[PDB]
Amino acid sequence: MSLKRMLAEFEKIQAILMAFPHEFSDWAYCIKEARESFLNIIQTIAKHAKVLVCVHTNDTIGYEMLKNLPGVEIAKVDTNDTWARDFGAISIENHGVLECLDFGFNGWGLKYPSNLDNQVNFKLKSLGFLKHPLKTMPYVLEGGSIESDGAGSILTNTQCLLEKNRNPHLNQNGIETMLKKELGAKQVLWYSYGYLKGDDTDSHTDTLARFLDKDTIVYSACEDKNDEHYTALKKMQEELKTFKKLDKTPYKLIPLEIPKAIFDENQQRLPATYVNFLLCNDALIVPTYNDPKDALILETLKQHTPLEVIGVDCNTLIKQHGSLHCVTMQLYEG
Amino acid sequence: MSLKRMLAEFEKIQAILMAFPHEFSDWAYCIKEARESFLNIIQTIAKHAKVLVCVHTNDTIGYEMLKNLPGVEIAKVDTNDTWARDFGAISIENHGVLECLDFGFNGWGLKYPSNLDNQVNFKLKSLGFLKHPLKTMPYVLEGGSIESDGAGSILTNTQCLLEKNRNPHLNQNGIETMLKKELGAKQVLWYSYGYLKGDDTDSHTDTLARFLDKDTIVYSACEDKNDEHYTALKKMQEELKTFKKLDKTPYKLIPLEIPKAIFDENQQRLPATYVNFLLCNDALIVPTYNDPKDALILETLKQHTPLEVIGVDCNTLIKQHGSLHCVTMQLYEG
Repeated sequence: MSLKRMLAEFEKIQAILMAFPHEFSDWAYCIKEARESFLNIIQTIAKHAKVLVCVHTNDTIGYEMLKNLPGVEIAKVDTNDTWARDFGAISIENHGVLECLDFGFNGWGLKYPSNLDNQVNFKLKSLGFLKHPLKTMPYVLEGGSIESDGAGSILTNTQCLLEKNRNPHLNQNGIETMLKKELGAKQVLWYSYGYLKGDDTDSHTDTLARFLDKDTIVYSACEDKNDEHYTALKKMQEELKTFKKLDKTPYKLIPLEIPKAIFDENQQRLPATYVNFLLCNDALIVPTYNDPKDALILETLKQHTPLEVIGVDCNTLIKQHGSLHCVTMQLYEG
Repeated sequence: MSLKRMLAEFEKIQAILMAFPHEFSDWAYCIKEARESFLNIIQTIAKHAKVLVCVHTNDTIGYEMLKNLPGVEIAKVDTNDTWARDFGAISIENHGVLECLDFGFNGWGLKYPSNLDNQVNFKLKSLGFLKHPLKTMPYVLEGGSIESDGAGSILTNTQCLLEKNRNPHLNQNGIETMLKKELGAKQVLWYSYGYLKGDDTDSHTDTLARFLDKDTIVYSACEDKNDEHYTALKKMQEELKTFKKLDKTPYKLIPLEIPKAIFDENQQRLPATYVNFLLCNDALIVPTYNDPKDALILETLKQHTPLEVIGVDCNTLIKQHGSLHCVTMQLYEG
């Protein structure tokens, strides 16, 4: 209960927590396509970190697909959806001791059912998959709505944290206080602008602005003044420029232009973003959308990291309004 | 913050909060039937207490139906469903001053979306419909899962309150402590048995055991040893017999046999119960299910209350796994 820190995603990762898609959710419409895509993502991540996949107790087809995958372990646990990033435990370092925090997940502001997602951490712990202390938190918080630099700086936005169906009894100050007490944040970087059409997580920061490293901040941008995102993303860029590290020096900002508009069978725009990447040990796995800009995005990133930049198609994922990072949650071992 | 009490349902009621059914929910399948039934229920309650109905902002058909109903006021507020009993504010008396508590409603353990339901109290307050202080509570609690006798005794069960998706960070003692601090309960009556097939509120007490008055407790029973409820309801009856008022004397128990099994188009059994009644000033409005037992239930109740016993058909309501009481929430004025 004194001097704790939230491990950064770019630190040494033991395994990546995921949840395989099943017929008992929204993936039922294209479950076949869902399985293939996830299988591809899983095999790619497995080459850089162990993978712990939650497979629904009545998901035989899925279990047989992951049963013999190298560097993949299966945990039989039911889920509502595959967004492990938002219901997965948050890992902190309490006085040097590793500790997992089981914050409440209520479906992005009670918009979707989450009776199973919210219990995943508990089940994984009782099943022995989490070899660390699991403390239950009396606050609603998604792992994708916050960003840690691993040194006291927590990046987040008001669009999500101040949403009425999260922690309504608290004010911005009350929420910032819990972030400092529960995550050990010494500085909370707040910004209120920026959004992604088709997204209903209330603008998770992991799709808008994130830490590439201790001194660098990556964010979504748009130059097409004709796109509906231009104005909002520009204001956010201005807000990000006011941020300062704990040493009072400014952050290195790296913009990532959003791909060309993408739509589904119902002509609904999807929230594609290259910001929803995954720092996975020796490799930086970045989402691609079969868009002319993919190649540029990858190269742009190779010039700000010694890590191997690998792209993986996420066109199937965004169909459900979420990308790569939202489907994962890193775990450590100390 | 000292000496508070939760007003009983059998006390002087100013108005009954309800939410009209609309096409933007599960009622869309039989919205026409839903409207008729609700209209009937509303007109019946209006004859004993004012009614405040939440009408969806884009529910024109509904607004025109309630627009000129005597003793009915309309508040334009969106909702997910019509269960005002579970998302409606809980009224207490703080040192004599009336106060409304806006507890969190997360869809009965995150089983259903509740982004709109959870915000109803706040919207009604900002719109001026609630002329009392509205304090936001950091706990999840449904009004139908608890019962107040108006004198310090709070009746409830573990099936609901100890459910993992309610207040997981607390233990039974932690929950009982908040009940004593927030509701002013001096005694909490706990029971762990009893259930209703087809119900997914996790056995709300308002469908199993309730206070008919300060000294009386009404509960659901079953004599058909062939029914799946027999064993469970009998154990609950034994638990209820151990309860004692604050003066150490036992409670007067009144059993109400559940109607003959009822099913929907998909042959799914529905949670019908006569316990889901409504104490409405000078009248006791009781649910009926066009079952041979209705007549008996009404007469049985007339012999334990000077109030007028009126029955109202709830066959349409139970189709959505809930009865009369679940569709209401009384409000006071002090």
